[PDB]
Amino acid sequence: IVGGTASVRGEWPWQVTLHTTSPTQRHLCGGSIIGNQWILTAAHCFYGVESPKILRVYSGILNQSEIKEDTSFFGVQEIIIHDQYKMAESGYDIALLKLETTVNYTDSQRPISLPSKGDRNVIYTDCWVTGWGYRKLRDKIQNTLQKAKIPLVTNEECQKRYRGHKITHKMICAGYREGGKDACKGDSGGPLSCKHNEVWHLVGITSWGEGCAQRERPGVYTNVVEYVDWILEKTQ
Ligand SMILES: O=C(O)Cc1ccc(NC(=O)[C@H](Cc2ccccc2)NC(=O)CCc2cc(Cl)ccc2-n2cnnn2)cc1
Repeated sequence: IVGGTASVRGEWPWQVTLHTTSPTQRHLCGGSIIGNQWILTAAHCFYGVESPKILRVYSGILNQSEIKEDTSFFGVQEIIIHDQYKMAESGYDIALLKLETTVNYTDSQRPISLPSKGDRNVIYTDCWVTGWGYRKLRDKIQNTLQKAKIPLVTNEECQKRYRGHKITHKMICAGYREGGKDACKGDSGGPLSCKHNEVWHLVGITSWGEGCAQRERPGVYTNVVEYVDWILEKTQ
């Protein structure tokens, strides 16, 4: 996250750090807890990933440095990628991880609700991107989960910013006209979380964008409400 501030323990308890262990252990992507055995993440995250056997899901982490040889983690039983996924920029950048066991929800690991049936109308004015990514292009993965408030922009404005890409209704765009705050390298797969009526909804998944927090170039996020039937199909 560029222009972001450190978060506190328990603040974004649906957030996960997904690690690879091949050829060495490191943060791969962010993720959101949506069910006791279910993580929602980005499809492009598994580009180099031979099978679910090398993946670890770490819940309840503020700082990446807490993850020791004995920090418990969740195994991944399955990686379900949307069947129309090709590259992130052309959409369908959505995947589910089935954990090998159920999450017991605590103050440090909770589910985030999907956008509600009946709220397709809603204008979300309180949206936040979280993660452990670079604070600029060319940087490193950050130790403390970061947070940053970012405004949604219309799909019409976003298309005018990316005239070389097809910006469709299954994408949602977020960023400041001036730049400054946005997701960056290492934040993909994580949530764009919006509070509506004091309930937090998983409105987008960090996907792609041109540069990190440049002016007139919003972040592009998988539009979660357009995939709720796909998620429910796969998670029932
Ligand atoms: O190895 C390391 O140093 C740590 C390390 C760990 C993860 C990553 N991740 C990435 O490069 C992934 C795309 C990607 C994910 C997984 C596999 C391949 C590509 N991209 C992102 O996370 C941010 C994408 C992104 C999303 C949004 Cl909404 C806006 C801007 C951007 N960026 C534009 N230029 N850079 N970022 C980078 C470095």
